[PDB]
Amino acid sequence: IEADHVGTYGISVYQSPGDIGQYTFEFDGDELFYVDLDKKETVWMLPEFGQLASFDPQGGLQNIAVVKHNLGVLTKRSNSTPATNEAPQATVFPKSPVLLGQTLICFVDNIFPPVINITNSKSVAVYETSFFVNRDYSFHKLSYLTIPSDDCKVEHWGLEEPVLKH
Amino acid sequence: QQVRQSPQSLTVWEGETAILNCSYENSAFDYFPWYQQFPGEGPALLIAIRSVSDKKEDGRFTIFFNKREKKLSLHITDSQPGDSATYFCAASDTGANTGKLTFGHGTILRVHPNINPDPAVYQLRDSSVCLFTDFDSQTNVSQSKDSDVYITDKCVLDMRSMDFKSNSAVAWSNFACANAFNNSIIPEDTFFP
Amino acid sequence: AVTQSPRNKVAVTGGKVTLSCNQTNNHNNMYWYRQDTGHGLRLIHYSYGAGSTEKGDIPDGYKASRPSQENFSLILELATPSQTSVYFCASGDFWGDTLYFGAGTRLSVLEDLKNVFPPEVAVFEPSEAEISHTQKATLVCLATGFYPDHVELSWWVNGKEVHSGVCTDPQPLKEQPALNDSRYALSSRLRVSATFWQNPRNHFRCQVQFYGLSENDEWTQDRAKPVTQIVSAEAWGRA
Amino acid sequence: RVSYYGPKTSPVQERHFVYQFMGECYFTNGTQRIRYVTRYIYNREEYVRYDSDVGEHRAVTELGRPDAEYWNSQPEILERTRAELDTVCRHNYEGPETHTSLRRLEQPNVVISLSRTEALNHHNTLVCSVTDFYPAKIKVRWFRNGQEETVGVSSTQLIRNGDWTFQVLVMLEMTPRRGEVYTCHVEHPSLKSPITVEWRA
Repeated sequence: IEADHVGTYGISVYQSPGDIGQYTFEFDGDELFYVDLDKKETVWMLPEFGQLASFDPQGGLQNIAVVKHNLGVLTKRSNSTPATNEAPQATVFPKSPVLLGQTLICFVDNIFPPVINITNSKSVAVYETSFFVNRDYSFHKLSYLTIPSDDCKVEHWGLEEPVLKH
Repeated sequence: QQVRQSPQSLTVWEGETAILNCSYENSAFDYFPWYQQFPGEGPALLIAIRSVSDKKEDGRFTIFFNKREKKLSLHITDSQPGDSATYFCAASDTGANTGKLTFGHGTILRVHPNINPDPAVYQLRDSSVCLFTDFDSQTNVSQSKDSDVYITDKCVLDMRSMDFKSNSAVAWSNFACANAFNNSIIPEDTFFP
Repeated sequence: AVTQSPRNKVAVTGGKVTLSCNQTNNHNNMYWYRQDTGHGLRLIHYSYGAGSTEKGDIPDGYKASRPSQENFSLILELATPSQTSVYFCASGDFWGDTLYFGAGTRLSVLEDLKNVFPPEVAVFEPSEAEISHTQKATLVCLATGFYPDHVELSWWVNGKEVHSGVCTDPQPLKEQPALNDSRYALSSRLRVSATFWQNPRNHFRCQVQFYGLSENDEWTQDRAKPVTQIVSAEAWGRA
Repeated sequence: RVSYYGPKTSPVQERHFVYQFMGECYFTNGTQRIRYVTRYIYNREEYVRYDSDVGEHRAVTELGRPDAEYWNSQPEILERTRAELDTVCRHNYEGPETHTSLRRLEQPNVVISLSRTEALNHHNTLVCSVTDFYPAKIKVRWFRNGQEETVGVSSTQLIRNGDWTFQVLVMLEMTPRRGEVYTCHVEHPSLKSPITVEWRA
């Protein structure tokens, strides 16, 4: 399809075991807001947009419920065919020009299922964004990291062992 | 947000038109069910309208919806006494995919059974109690201001085989019947054995 | 349909109280309201499906639980008198446009089990005047001194329950409308064809279903314990 | 405030299983043509879809025939999904999106930078970076002493920061002859008049 703007309204995602969920609202690639499911709270990417509009998280919670339902019935319907894993890839780039003495973003794609864990060679800690929908029904997710001077570790089931992108 | 039903209770004679009202603040609202509740029972959906239409008419009942002023009105015509209930008015913004329904506080309905009736007062044997029966429903009863006199609100009997609608109220204390309803406005041509 | 459970409960302040709801509608959404005069129906807890619960407008004091698609349940972990009311349970479909309610539960939270008194029931026989001016015969029933207002009244002519010609008052009456623990009386009415009453082979029964304490309660007082029970008064025909 | 309404997922009657729904709204010429498309995904396979251009639930796979032939019966489900083209798409575009995304405008921050250290008369590379702007229409032209240079110019692709700001870097292969004035000339729908930032030889 070809258009001028594309709202990706009401993205529901569920997967058991563990009943993991997500409910989100995209409009032209960027995420308007998600609904935090445990806090039952709509969390806007842009706070300013939060002051200028509103979304009732209950609609997200009901929809996720319907989706848990459909997931169960369908999991039966197929003689319980399981999900195929997918090798993920990352790319790291900086948000503004990086001048020695002055945010670092990690962009992972071909994510599936929606379970990745995102990481001087020591543990460090950041903002992470909800999963974004691709056309191939895998996902991409972004992790920020807030002083440069003289990496990204990803753990997934499609990965035999993890990988890092220095 | 809130939904306000007026008047908090309404009394109508048999055959007259009950007119129950409701007004909501939130203009997002587009579904308006009315739930009827009968004593001892849970409430159940009477009749619903959606903001697209201005009236859903279901035989005896009709909802009138005003989008501009944000006002409802439920009309019951030729009302029988089986309509004496509490009526609640609900609204939801269905686009909100909430689940929640917003319930107005409710009007409480009294349908006055229409009735050549000889109003009387009798005394009954203990195996004492005063019994003011066969009063036209136009008269209103009132429990004495003086205490220890237990005068109850009016009541409607309908003996199936032989018609018959009949009003009745019982006084008792621990004390004579010609005084029992003196604190009340009785018909000038009652009967006192 | 929607059967709540129990439909009458009497419990003390500080003790746990568990309402229960069962719904046979293959519905997904369940709801727990309470009805109070002047504040109408107010939502307390609800549930989109097995395992999730959501807080309605008044979740204070009560915890919910949805362990089944058919079963929602309230839990008054620590009871308070302010919790005494008519509780209600409902259910509906996803995006459904109808709420399917249960019948009701009458809950009395009390400080003292002392004030729970069964009803005293008494049957007054019709005045012969009424029988010789209208040719009808109104028996009258009096259930008295009972707390709380958890009663239901029936007539019984010749062993069968009658409605044709019956009236019972709308809500009971406080014998001393100034004591918070005031006991109640309720007055009913049976009218019968005079010639059906002067037949002394007919008998007229006044039955009262009183809902009170339970076979799992402790009683610490000299008098009889006010079990949930059935109290009646009977009369017969005359000349 | 204003109203972000989501669509109403119609419902169905070590391992892992994934299920996904979405309601896509393709607008052109504002609302002069809206197309609504609704997709159901089990395990990366779209199996049912409501495409407004059809007007009915069509199955994308064998798993889809049951749910599509089902939802097409009960119109309490169909006519609702059919009209979501206004209750969700149209309503959302003409409502909250205007007060937010269709209203966001952030002007670019533009900075020239000489990647290898300056050595006059030696060849070097200028980097006009352009950061932090919305929407994504932007045009960045280079000038070597006031004359558009398209030769030896390489811009990146557009870069989604994902926080509603883009990025583009534009490289010029050039060589500092003294007194020369390179200017990065940036044109954006958030700019009343184009931006020009200069770098003197």
